[PDB]
Amino acid sequence: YKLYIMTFQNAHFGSGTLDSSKLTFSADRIFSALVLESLKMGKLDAFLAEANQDKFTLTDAFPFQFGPFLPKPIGYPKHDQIDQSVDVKEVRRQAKLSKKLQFLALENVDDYLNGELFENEEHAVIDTVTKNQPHKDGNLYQVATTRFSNDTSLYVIANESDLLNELMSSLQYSGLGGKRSSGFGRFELDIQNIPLELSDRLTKNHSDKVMSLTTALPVDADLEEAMEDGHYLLTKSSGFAFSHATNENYRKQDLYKFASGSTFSKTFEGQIVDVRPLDFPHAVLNYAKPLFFKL
RNA sequence: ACGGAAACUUUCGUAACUGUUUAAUUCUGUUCACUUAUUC
Repeated sequence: YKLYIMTFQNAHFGSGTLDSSKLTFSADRIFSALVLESLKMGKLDAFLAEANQDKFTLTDAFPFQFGPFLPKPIGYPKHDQIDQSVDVKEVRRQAKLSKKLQFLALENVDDYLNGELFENEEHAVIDTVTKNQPHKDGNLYQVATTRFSNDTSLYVIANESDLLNELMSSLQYSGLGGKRSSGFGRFELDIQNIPLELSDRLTKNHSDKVMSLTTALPVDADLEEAMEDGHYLLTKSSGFAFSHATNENYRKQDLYKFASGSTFSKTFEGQIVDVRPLDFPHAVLNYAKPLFFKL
């Protein structure tokens, strides 16, 4: 509906452990950031009645290098396309190149299903930095960073309103993920109006071989009915909570969701799960609002 | 209500000791203040 192009430079997005880092990040990082900063501004109760309005949703961090990128379809293609049958060694060595691929181009969303295999474009390299502490037994730690290159940018698709544009205006000067108390999260928001005439297949009604993204999460009333005959991949996303009145900061429960680009068969619903381990004066919200692409 | 929050590759240390641009070498070899001339 409306994409928000933003580029990163020397950022950090861990996945499992603080020392490790990935080029992208899950969709729950953006939703858990605007709600945390809404209380500091003075409108936490205003955004609570907006996220639960069905039409309001968010997208994952997709690369943008002279064109929007989309994840590869999980399980596609099937066992029918061999792509130039020459030898069993040449066909087997090129099948892994598509497995290590991260995102596909906007113009290759239709040619990949017909029979085409190629190596993903080199977006950025994983670089790490070292730190220590002199007045504490000389201890040290290692953390990784993400330095984009070759004009590597990202974009998130949301809904146009007169309240969301002001909440994200301060996020570019406040950090986003990783070591926020250093400067690993500052970016620049490039606002736009017209997205693209091809990337308008986002629907949530009919079910014609759709594809769920942004880590799907089925509802209790529709789990196995949409899980049978599908392609998915279980991941992992958790960590310690961040509150201001606990004196302990309890651990959030595990929420093994899916991956960006899973192909099911029917249309889900999307709910908001509440993470309450012991007791908290507030409520740890979560995204869990997957979209669908016509493919 | 962000696998996050708290954190100096920091504290220490002359690129240093030693060693003549030195030894050898005449600004000298040839050269009339000269030629003509009554203090008558």
